[PDB]
Amino acid sequence: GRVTNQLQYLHKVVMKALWKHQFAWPFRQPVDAVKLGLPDYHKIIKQPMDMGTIKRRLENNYYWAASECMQDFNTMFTNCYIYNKPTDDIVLMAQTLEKIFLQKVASMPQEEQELVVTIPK
Ligand SMILES: CCOC(=O)Nc1cc(-c2ccc(C)c(NS(C)(=O)=O)c2)nn2c(C)nnc12
Repeated sequence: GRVTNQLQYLHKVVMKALWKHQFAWPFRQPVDAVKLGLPDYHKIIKQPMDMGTIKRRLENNYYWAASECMQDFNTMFTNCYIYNKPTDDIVLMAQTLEKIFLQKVASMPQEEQELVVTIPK
């Protein structure tokens, strides 16, 4: 992957705010369907995603484009809405985190630019 202004923003602004939020803990590592006794979790949720995975990917320059990281956040949130029941608190927690995600994304740099300057030519 690479380091861009938008990915750096997703790491140092967006993930920094979401990771430390009071509602973050169920999303900080993959859903552990075995420990949770949920044999249908991986039958219903075909692309699991969580903030621990996204954070490690940002730390390791896994992404080539901010849009890929944004889609991972979206998948994490949508997985939660799809698997759980409308009135569960976890849905409200996902919704609260997603609102912050969108609020912070609104101030992301407009043009995706590489931050690593290379020798000209
Ligand atoms: C009622 C049946 O539905 C569910 O249990 N739903 C979900 C449950 C939990 C969940 C609970 C308890 C614990 C201890 C954990 N820890 S973890 C991240 O290691 O697996 C997670 N996360 N979750 C996420 C995200 N999305 N849905 C759920």
